[PDB]
Amino acid sequence: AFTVTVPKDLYVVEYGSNMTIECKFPVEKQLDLAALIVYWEMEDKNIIQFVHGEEDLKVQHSSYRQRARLLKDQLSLGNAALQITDVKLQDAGVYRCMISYGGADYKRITVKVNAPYAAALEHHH
Amino acid sequence: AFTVTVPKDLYVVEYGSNMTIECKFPVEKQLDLAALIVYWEMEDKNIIQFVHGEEDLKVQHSSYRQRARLLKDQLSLGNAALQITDVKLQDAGVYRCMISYGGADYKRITVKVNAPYAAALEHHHH
Ligand SMILES: COc1cc(CN[C@@H](CO)C(=O)O)nc(Nc2cccc(-c3ccccc3)c2C)n1
Repeated sequence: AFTVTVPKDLYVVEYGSNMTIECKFPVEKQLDLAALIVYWEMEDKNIIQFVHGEEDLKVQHSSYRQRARLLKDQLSLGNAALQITDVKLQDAGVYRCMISYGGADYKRITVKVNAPYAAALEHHH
Repeated sequence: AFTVTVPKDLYVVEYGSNMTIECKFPVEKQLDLAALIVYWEMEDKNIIQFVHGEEDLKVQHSSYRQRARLLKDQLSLGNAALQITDVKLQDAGVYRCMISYGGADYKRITVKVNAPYAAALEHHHH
């Protein structure tokens, strides 16, 4: 059936860097964008909502606005790729990509963020 | 748009009893049973996978085998109802109902499990 595949289940990124996380779905010939549904979330916090042919930024979290973008060019090739710029300590956790394209499946990705003492002290408050 | 509806966000059930948790999805005409996908989960642990008309328990956690079943009759009016037999202290947590039927949505449900001392002390060890 329809199964989403993740090439890498764990990402290790440095503080302030940019990370692009990848999950893949099977594409037959072209993209019926009127049926593609991509939901990117981490810890019950929406990052990006792809419904119809565009993004639904009505539920995107503020912490991920101006930092999160799904590579629309890669959706043709069946790669729902989410990019987060300036990864911070709070971007560590379990991410979930849910894709609906005829079928439906989801896969989880765990992100670990290394950081220097200064940035870590900031998270400790 | 397509929205999943939960009549109850919190369940309070007794140890050893039977519990049925309900999430609801809108059906206008009939079932595209080739397009209905129902995922019942608890804390990144699959409970039930309803794809193409039947259940695919191939990813079901061992803790739920022989106890979890999706009520196929309630699918008539958009009721994806999950029943757990022998609710245990380990069955407490955040459940997730994920449905794809002409769109996609999911909602979370929290289950609290009361239990007598004997079952709790036994669960507190091992
Ligand atoms: C939390 O909100 C939203 C919103 C949306 C879409 N946005 C609109 C659509 O109409 C809205 O429903 O609001 N999809 C999602 N999850 C999602 C996305 C894709 C597939 C699946 C899925 C379904 C069955 C099995 C496995 C995965 C799921 C759960 N979650």
